[PDB]
Amino acid sequence: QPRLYVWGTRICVADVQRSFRDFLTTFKISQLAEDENMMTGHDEALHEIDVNHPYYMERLLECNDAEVTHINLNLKHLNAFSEALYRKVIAYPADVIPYLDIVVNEVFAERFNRTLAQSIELRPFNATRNMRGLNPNDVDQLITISGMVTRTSSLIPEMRSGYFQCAVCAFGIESEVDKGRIEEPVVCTNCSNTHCFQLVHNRSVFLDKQVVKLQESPDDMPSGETP
Amino acid sequence: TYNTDWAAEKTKIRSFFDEYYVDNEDGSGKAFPYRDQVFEIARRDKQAIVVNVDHIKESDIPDALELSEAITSNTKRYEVLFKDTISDMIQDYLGDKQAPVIDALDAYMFQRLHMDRNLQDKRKKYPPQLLQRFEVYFTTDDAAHETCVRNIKATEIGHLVSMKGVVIRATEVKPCVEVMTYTCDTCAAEVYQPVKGMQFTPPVNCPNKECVEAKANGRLHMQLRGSKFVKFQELKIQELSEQVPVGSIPRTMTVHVYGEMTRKCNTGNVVHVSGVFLPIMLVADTYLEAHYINNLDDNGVQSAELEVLRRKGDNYETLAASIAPEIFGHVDVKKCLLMALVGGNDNSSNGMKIRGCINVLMMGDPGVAKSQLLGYVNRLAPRSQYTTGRGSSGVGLTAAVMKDPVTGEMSLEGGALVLADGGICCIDEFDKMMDHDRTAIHEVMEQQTISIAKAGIMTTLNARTAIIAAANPAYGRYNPNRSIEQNVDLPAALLSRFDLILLMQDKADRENDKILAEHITYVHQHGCHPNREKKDLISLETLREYISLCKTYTPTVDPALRERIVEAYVEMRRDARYSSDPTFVSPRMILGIVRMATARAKLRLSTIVDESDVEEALRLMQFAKDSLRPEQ
DNA sequence: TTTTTTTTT
Ligand SMILES: Nc1ncnc2c1ncn2[C@@H]1O[C@H](COP(=O)(O)OP(=O)(O)NP(=O)(O)O)[C@@H](O)[C@H]1O
Ligand SMILES: [Mg+2]
Ligand SMILES: [Zn+2]
Ligand SMILES: [Zn+2]
Repeated sequence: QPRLYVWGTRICVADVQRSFRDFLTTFKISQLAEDENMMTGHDEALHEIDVNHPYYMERLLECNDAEVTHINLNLKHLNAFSEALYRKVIAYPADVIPYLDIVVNEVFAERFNRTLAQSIELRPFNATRNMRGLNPNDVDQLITISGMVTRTSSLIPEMRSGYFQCAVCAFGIESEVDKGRIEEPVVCTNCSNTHCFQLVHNRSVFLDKQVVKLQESPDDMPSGETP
Repeated sequence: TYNTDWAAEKTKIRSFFDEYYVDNEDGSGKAFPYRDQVFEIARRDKQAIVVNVDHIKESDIPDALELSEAITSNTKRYEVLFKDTISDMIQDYLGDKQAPVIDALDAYMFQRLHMDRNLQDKRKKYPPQLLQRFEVYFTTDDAAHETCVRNIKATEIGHLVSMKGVVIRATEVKPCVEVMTYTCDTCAAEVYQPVKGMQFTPPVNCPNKECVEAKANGRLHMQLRGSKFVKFQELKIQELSEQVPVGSIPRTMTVHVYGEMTRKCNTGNVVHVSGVFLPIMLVADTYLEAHYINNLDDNGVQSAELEVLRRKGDNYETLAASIAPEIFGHVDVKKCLLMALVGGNDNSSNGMKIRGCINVLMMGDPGVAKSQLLGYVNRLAPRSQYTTGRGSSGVGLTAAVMKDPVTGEMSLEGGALVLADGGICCIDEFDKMMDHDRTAIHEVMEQQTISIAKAGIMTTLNARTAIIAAANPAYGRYNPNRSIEQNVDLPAALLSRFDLILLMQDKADRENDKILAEHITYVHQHGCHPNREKKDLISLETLREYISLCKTYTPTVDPALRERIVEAYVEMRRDARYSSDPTFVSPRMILGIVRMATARAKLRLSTIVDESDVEEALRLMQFAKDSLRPEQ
């Protein structure tokens, strides 16, 4: 039976998903000490979270009722549940995040028998370091830092899928952009001419991107350093 | 006329590592420290070896001189041979065991070598930068290799060179590519590309023979789990003042730093550097590739001369006498400088911070050795800056906005009080500074910050510095007919920020003049102080060591001292009301008392403040007060 | 081009 592995690491995808499904359906420990920005939800106006239930199962009710599309995942709760999964999340965020999402969407669909306009998305938080203490070992790992916002840019459109049209017979094809790259068609399957297509930019699909500039806090620093 | 038999050279190098030794200090045996460091690399407690070429030169081994000369003359090649011999030594130590996996590249290599399993194949498939994962650096101490920035010319390309200088500019650490790894789409093969220099060009088409013959047109995609990165940093280093020719300005040079030698320097440090001089890939640009760096600001170990003092105790009088022994007298002034070199404790009760360090202002008549004392303090302190009143702007003291003409960007540039952070700033000719330049230090002397809001910049900088200042009275001499406020022409807001204010007179007297003349003429005869009483005095190096030891303590105040301190403050504040020639007194005074008491407890190396230290602080403040009314 | 800053006359 063919099986999928993360390249060079021997992590298999599905065995993580089993444990994360258990975490979502079962964790209820920390709810005596719920935090200030996390203790309210809503169907309309505002409502208060109940202690006694599995916590993320309770938080999914907001996604059903108020149609919120994201979950804030406190990583301290996951570390309390299982360090063996917490280490994988921090070490490989670019590989495991596309599947813990799917576990959340599966549990939502099973619980409520319902679909939504966009997928429910994860946001892990509360993993702390300094901007100078980063090393080449930390590339593609999960980190958290703090500072003050000085400037924000205007929005940039970032394409996800282009749209080609044949110049000779007005046939049209979609083409996904992935790994930063698009693939251009060469032969028109309708009229059988070659090197024939032209990209139509405004028939294609884009996403939002923004740049934000962040500044060091001056408090922690050693002698003589500027922020 | 060239030698390329690498196996014989490897044999010589391995014989050096096997046979260098140092005798044990108890005489129990011999240490073989280089192979101990090799075994530390083998068990992965280490990342680099620093080799001293002079040890190779003075080893008791055949062809040792020839090996040292070959290393020095073609250092860029001999690094590879040293890495190869250390790799062979590591495998001989390790045997059939495996080194531990610690990072993702180690995990990838250990997994992939046994995927390949499931020496010719290993060496053909993998480049040696990827197979070997440690660093090798060289050093020299002999004066044959000492040069300036100015002297490094065309004869020095490819050679090992050593020098000494000051750091102007330094970048932050960045990831630098060493080996790229690519994988093919269709045929799942891998390409390894080592990178040399500051550029590389990625290959496009797959080279594997089956893919090429099938014409499968598989693209190559780069992967950063298999690729190798290394810490990189860039510096600019300037000539030291003694190295410059007569009537000339110092020159500068660019330095590239890799790996474990990064983050050893910041701006405002003096360094000793060993490295290799190279071009950039018919007229060429050049740089220096650093091999070893040493801070001369910095350099559980204790010297025997310090051990004698630490066993002796009662060191306060000797420590006071040891500050600038060429200068006769001024024992209490030297004690005040000794307290300013140490300082008190920082306090942060309930969010409110209080400054811990001590500020001293010296004044006096001309020719009474103020500049000599400031120069000795600047040599004695670890991190310190020296400025004059005329040569400095209020932007050169604090921080500046710099407009880069190449890019158009704005940036900040830290001044003297920023560079001296954690240390001492000496300000000479303090009375001749302009008022609008002088008023910049008001925030630094009490809040220890600099805050800026200009152009497109808004920040705060830390400036945790003590200030020692020297001046003349208001018309060049003390006038006994005018008041204290007329003699000391400073505003009260600035005057309250100094913990101690002193006056040093010069008055003619037929015995003291002869005694001073005897002392100065002896110094001019012999080049050293008289020491007619044959008492002990402390060297500058071990005095620096002792002050560095004193800074580690944080003695706590006894709550029994409360009534003595508070009653002293009230009694001090009575006189400023009921005097004919008063001075300004404010609530900062009692904090000054607490600072000086904790400073003398630090000098004693005790952990609890004594009433003796409180009394000595009161005695010094009384002396400082009495200095400002001579012959009254 | 116009704008903002720090040394010099
Ligand atoms: N007590 C002393 N012992 C030894 N040398 C002394 C003494 N008093 C003055 N000198 C010498 O006097 C010279 C001038 O020293 P200097 O430090 O410039 O005095 P000053 O206090 O700075 N005068 P000024 O800067 O004009 O206010 C130096 O060569 C000193 O060695
Ligand atoms: Mg002077
Ligand atoms: Zn067509
Ligand atoms: Zn291929």
